[PDB]
Amino acid sequence: NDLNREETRLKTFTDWPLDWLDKRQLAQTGMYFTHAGDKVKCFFCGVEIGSWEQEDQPVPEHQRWSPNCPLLRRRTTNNVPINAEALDRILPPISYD
Amino acid sequence: AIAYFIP
Ligand SMILES: [Zn+2]
Repeated sequence: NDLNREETRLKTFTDWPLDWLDKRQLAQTGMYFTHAGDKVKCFFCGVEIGSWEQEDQPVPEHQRWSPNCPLLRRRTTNNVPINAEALDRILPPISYD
Repeated sequence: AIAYFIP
């Protein structure tokens, strides 16, 4: 029962400080809560992002600091989504950068 | 946001 599962990542978000930033979308896109401030870490690429500003979005910020993330790049990973269609809907559209 | 760690 690892963080490769969206369900497990979502449960790490206990005591999430940001009411305006969606923990569900963060967990859905690879993030788990580190429990240090508002810092989250991606289980697939390892990027850690914190000190979020109200203009920041889950996927764009993730893509901004980690352009080659396997999950965001739509490569094969061991991720287990709660809802596959919802994940496909939120991941960055395909494109060769 | 700030990246506390970049791959
Ligand atoms: Zn990532």
